[PDB]
Amino acid sequence: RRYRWRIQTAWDAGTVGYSLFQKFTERVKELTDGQLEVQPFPAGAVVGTFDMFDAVKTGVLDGMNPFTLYWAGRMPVTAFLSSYALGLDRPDQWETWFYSLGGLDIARRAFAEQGLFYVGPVQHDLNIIHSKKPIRRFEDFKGVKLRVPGGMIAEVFAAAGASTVLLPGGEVYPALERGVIDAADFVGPAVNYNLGFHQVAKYIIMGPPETPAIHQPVDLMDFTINLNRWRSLPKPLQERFIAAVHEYSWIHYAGIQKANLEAWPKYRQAGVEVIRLSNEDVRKFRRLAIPIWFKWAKMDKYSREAFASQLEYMKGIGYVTDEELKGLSL
Amino acid sequence: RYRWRIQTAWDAGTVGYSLFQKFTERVKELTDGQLEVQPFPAGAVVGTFDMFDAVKTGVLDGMNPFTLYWAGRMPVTAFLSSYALGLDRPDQWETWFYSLGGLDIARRAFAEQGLFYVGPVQHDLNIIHSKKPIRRFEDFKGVKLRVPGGMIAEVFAAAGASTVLLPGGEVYPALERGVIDAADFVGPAVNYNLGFHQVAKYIIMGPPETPAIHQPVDLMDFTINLNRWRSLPKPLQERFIAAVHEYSWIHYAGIQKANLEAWPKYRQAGVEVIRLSNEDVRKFRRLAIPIWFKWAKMDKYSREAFASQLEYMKGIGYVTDEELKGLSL
Repeated sequence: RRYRWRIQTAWDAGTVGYSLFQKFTERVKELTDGQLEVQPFPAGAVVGTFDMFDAVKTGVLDGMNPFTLYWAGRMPVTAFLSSYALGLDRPDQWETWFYSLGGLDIARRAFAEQGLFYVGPVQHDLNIIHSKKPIRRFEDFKGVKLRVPGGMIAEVFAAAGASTVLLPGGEVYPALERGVIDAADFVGPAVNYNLGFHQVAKYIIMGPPETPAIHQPVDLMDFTINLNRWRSLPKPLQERFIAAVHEYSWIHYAGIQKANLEAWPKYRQAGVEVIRLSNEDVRKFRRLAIPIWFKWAKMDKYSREAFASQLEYMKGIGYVTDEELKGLSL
Repeated sequence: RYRWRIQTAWDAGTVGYSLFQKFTERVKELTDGQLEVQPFPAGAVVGTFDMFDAVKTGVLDGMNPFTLYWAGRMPVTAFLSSYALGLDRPDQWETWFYSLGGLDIARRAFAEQGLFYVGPVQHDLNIIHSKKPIRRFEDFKGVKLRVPGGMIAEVFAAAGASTVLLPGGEVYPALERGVIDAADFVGPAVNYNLGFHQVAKYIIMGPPETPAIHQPVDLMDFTINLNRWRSLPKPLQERFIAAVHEYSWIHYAGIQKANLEAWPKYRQAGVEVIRLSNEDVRKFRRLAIPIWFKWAKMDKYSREAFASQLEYMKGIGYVTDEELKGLSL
């Protein structure tokens, strides 16, 4: 017997990401001998990106491939299921936390309460900022109307004085063009180029070579399926799909990084200047970020569990010192 | 319906072998029992360094080795695992293999050997265990050091050490009997499983900025006898490829968890962790770069692999034209 699932991705049509996602659906058919077929839908095709969560919960969609932290406002734990400012910043660290330090189970338990089955994370990229204004130091963020993905990311930029705005990636170009926003933090170089941000913003803002991405060094996506639809899939196919997503996580990551390398030369020719903030700017953001980690971690039991296990890991690899944590607890 | 005997480079009792044993159960699950792999720890069927020939001839259906062990016979394999001061993050090697053309190069080079290179298996960086303190670059001179040969051994030889090749299972007695002064094997957890802390009270690592100078990404892989592979139906071939890719990271994560738990054990065993300086790293760097090119030029496959990696490294700022002055592959 054959099963058919409709799954919408956060990737807009015409992006390297959507192409990768399409390819994934044929890999799934191959790995299941045609027994599990996924019909891909680009961002907005069935429901607005920010409403996918509820659309999957109710079953209009069988599943989704979102940027996990989009649900931070309704599920605090999701702010910890993707990178946050100055925390773990390498793909391998997130892989370790999810797959051996207990992250996958925390995520699954939190989503299960929502009637969703969190399959696993999908590696992706660090994020960059596109700005119409040259933001060369920490102090230049004050007063900047900045599109960000809400949650803890938005809070850190707000603490730096920015006026944060929540908008889907597909609405960023017109917002910049119309002056609704001055800058935008969406994804990496290749996809941002696909969407044309270089045409409406001549500056790319990045951290120092030591800390390239201050805010989102590991911007994870994932695959989350309606729980009822998941439970109806035979276990053999469930296990195959889990493996398929884990393989895709890195095939996706690899494809994005390839496109990114090819994108930098393009920005140069577009007349875009890549601006690098300093290590001092990183220290100013760090002082604001750590307290915010704790504020978000204490929201519920899931956010507490995710953050506590990530904090112990960070202590283990020298990413945080006891001194910096003075007065902070869960 | 299909049963394969596969031997790993991991010794029984190590964290690595437990992960590998678990992988065989996952494979059975992913193929509904149609493909069953019988796991064998290091040395069970044949000696670790003899796996290459065992699989080629079919004595073994496959193997899970540290890829650079074949550097002597296949120069390209020195480039299918990390080398001194090159790409040093798991994600970079993953990108190189899966989107920058590395997997195809590996498969073509192994097919000529009658072997099917499934894919790389992520693992860890490696550390050094020493009986005497090695606190600076200059202290490597005269050290009898166990290393995995190939390019890794040459860089250490260039630094004045006397390198020796021994499978991980022979390191403990060699250290205890004075045959070697130090040994680079794998990460902290497995080295602890092997008991190195009982015979050497120092661990030598690079600075925080470069913790692993010679082997930051010590990749393993799965390689199957070519005829055995071609005899396996396409659907199952594909499922095994996905199984190994999933395993790559489950294995990596398992090793990293064990490593975090190992550092406290070394402290309790009275072992001192020594960190070399940024200057020591620069000194090794001057030696390593020229060696990369020496090995790169050996054949069509090593030339293709390094050319690709060098372009990647220049793309991400890992090498400067200044450092490459007078060097061409």
